[PDB]
Amino acid sequence: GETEEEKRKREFEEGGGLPEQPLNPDFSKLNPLSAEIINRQATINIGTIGHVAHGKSTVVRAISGVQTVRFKDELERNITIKLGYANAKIYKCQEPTCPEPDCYRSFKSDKEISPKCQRPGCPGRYKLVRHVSFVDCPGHDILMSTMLSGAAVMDAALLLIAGNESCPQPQTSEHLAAIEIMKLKHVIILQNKVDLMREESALEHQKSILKFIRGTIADGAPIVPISAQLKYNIDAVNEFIVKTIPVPPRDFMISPRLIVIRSFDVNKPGAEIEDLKGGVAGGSILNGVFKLGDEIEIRPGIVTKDDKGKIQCKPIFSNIVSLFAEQNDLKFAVPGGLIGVGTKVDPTLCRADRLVGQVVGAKGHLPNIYTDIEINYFLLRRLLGVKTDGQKQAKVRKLEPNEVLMVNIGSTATGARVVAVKADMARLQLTSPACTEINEKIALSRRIEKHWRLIGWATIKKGTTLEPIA
Amino acid sequence: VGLPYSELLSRFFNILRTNNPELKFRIPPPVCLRDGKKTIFSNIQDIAEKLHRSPEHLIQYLFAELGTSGSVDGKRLVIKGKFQSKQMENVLRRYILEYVTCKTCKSINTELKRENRLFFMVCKSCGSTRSVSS
RNA sequence: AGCGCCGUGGCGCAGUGGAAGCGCGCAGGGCUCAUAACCCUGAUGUCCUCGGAUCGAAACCGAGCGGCGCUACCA
Ligand SMILES: Nc1nc2c(ncn2[C@@H]2O[C@H](COP(=O)(O)OP(=O)(O)CP(=O)(O)O)[C@@H](O)[C@H]2O)c(=O)[nH]1
Ligand SMILES: [Mg+2]
Repeated sequence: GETEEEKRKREFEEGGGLPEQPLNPDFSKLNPLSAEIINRQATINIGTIGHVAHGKSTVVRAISGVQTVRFKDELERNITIKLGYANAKIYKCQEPTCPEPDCYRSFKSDKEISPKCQRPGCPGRYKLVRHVSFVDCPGHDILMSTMLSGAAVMDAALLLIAGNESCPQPQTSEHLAAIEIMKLKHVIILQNKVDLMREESALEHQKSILKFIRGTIADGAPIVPISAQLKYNIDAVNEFIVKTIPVPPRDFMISPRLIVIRSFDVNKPGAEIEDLKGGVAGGSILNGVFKLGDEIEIRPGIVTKDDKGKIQCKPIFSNIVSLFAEQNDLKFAVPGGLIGVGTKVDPTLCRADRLVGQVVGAKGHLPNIYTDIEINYFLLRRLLGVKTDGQKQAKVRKLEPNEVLMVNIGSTATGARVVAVKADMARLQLTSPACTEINEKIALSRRIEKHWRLIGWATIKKGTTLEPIA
Repeated sequence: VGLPYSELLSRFFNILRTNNPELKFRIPPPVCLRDGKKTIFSNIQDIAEKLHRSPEHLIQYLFAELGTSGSVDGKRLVIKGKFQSKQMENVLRRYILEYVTCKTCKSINTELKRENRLFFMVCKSCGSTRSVSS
């Protein structure tokens, strides 16, 4: 006669609950799979890429169970500018007796340490092999800065192709090439629509997809047929993620840094202001272990124009109120997972798209903002994302001096002007501030057909620095 | 290596043949009555059932398509206006095309739900969340 | 999530602090040999729910519902 809520509790405490992280653990001996890290935060970022209006939120929801929700009334239905986040817990059945393909199980973020096996007949429990974060990348032909930046966040890739539609989707290839630009190989190919094809059609589509993947850098990409709607064949996707995709090199040697992609003001309306909370930067950490209570500086931050038209850059100093990751407040932050760093910053900085693609450094490091950047570029033969009706996919021209182009430096979405063109080298002048820390893999897009179009990649070689005003 | 792709494709196809042997064909023929000044549609309840659709939402959608007024009588809709059975059949065809069955895949078991004030659709066979209200 | 609007008689506005309104609709009658035009009579309401001062509220207010526009995604 136990209520379902009582049953779920009883299982949760039976599954070990969610133990509180130690305040000060010995960080030298901590690995991303450690019990304190693995249970309460996501160590690998997996990103969804696909054609427009085929379903990339739904696949993530079928995997984990965490809704991207989708917002902004008009944007509820067409496309969403911001990224879609979700946490999945990867659980493997400890019983060898159960078949290997279905032992894997991806649960929501609130599951216990060892939940029971839903397979009828197995009393074995589930061990947590990893926790993963998901970065839903918009796949529209107009929205390109967010996709490049979300790529710049993630560490694993997930390609979706629909079966009944034409095989060569162009912006899917654009997504794949963008992934290849940032130095990722680990891509898993998904067939979203398989129930709606015949046996022969599905095999023909697989043959086409294989025929596409011969010249690209990625060679041994796994292909698996799934269904976001019917919600089957989830365990083998977890299998492929666990086997094919290891943890990128990420230890505690590298100095602390942050890369903010999203801004979230925390102002619960209707509530009295005497009970409020700071402003939260949704940022990803590729390097740096952050602990509850820290002073950090948003390097590009305040961007002002004086009476003389010169751009002044005031870094946003800030003290971390909390490091919101996964479900609960955590004492320490793990590199390789998106986290809401809530700080004392005024929420008007985190209301709209203001902190989208901005570098941050804790106090004890001095990254450099720049105004002119030397850049080393290399382009492809043709533009990706244009369905030419049978005629020679548009060839990339050579860049012209004084042309406004979108230069995605890591996460920063900036529109720069070319001041000189060389054989392989260029110089970009920026009006929207950009900093340089180490290399910041860069994506390049031009304006040839109204909306932005990817052309090629680049890395900064030099730049003219600016000294922030204290 | 795409070998371990065809096997799970086979597993999915066996899943499909197990769950859905039948793979709409359940639209009642809209036999109407045009009594000159009046029009009576008795099938409104049957088309409500065979499409798994609640009556009030269907009849208000019918009134939203065509600006004609009447009442609901008895398990039937009594609208005093002029329409051939072909045109009301066409309106029901539109409602069937865009509400009872999704355009992307063949399904029908979805029904009305209210997810922050509108009518947000969800499915049962799949688990869809689409914002169809107008 | 909060704020701006609303709670039909089939409709739209309304007086909203004496308790059922006006026009458009619809049924019926009148004029005409006859039709339209014109002229008269109408039955339709929980004027959305719950409580409260009030002889009394539909009106004046509030402890809930539903539908509308913005603040805009408000961890
Ligand atoms: N038939 C079928 N429909 C699907 C499948 N996956 C998703 N859909 C459909 O896609 C719709 C959701 O699309 P959505 O995830 O919003 O697309 P999107 O991710 O915003 C496209 P983009 O990433 O470019 O912005 C659902 O209503 C659902 O019916 C599938 O495997 N089969
Ligand atoms: Mg998304």
